[PDB]
Amino acid sequence: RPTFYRQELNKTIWEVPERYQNLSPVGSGAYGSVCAAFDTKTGHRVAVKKLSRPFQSIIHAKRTYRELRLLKHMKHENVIGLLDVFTPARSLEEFNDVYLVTHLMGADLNNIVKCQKLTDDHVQFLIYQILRGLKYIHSADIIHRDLKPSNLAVNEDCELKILDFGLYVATRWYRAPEIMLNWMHYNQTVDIWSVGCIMAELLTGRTLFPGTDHIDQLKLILRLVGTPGAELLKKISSESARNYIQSLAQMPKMNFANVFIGANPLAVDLLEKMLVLDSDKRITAAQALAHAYFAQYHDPDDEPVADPYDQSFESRDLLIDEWKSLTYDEVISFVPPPLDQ
Ligand SMILES: CC[C@H](C)NC(=O)[C@H](CCC1CCCCC1)NC(=O)c1ccc(CNC(=O)c2cnn(-c3ccccc3)c2N)cc1
Repeated sequence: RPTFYRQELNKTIWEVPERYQNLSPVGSGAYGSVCAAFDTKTGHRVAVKKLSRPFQSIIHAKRTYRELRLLKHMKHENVIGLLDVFTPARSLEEFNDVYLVTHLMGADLNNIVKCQKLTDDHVQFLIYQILRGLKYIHSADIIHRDLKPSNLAVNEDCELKILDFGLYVATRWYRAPEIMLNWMHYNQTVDIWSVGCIMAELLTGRTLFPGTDHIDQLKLILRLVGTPGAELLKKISSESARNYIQSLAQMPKMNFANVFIGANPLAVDLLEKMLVLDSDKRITAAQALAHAYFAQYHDPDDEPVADPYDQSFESRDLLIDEWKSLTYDEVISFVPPPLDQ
């Protein structure tokens, strides 16, 4: 066990190993309660997040467990990973705080489309890395669900990582129509819809579907992709949804070349394959990586899948102290990653 030290920051108590020095709050609450720090073990900048009230209820306790499990699992260049997890408690009885250490990333993509007017080459590379990280998450049967520009972080070298900072830019604007309305018939390709919205915004500098609510959101969507045909109506089990959709005045699918005018036609084509209404026909991450738009970057020998992830906990109903103990176990069993770089 290392030696900890204590300080107070922006109305919060922080007790951390001496290893971590020069804590400095970042993002004014936008990221959580998170400090930039200096890691004396590596000489690298890192980010340290202290979870807020991790075991206050059964639901917080379970979220805490889930976040820890997911973070310990992710080992891929384009997915956030865990450098360290610690608590100052010496025993389960004392266990009340969880700190998570990750790389400190440079900026989000909201703060890069909001700034730059992105080049086609930069778009290729950024979307390539999203898709590469998604192939990996998807292969472990993990669905992101909340993909949007503020959940993507990039460095000065344009190396990208997928993350989720949790609860300016609304989730609904990137959310797949099938998990907007009903929530039964969806797959991993809800994330691909989101990548299509993101890519469009990087190309044009404009939120593709900036709806004010779920109804307005759907309307903006149908204007581009057209109202569902009879083949897709057949697969809608929600009576109210089906009534709603068929109640609307029918709209043609737009030709995306007439919308994304002047874009690389390989970009346009890929967008037609991502932004399809029927989730059974939407391109997967794995398929999209092989799309000719990523010719400069695709390497089918360097797009790894994940080890399987034991998600069985998600269907369990346990007490706070049980979720707590399980999280304690995962803290104790943590093996830090290899440092060499
Ligand atoms: C919404 C639920 C909870 C809250 N989510 C999770 O469970 C996931 C892990 C799960 C995983 C994430 C990616 C794939 C999908 C699932 N959890 C994290 O992703 C997660 C966990 C911990 C952190 C800690 N790091 C930072 O805060 C950080 C890093 N870079 N910067 C930085 C700084 C300036 C400019 C730009 C960036 C930060 N502020 C960061 C993300």
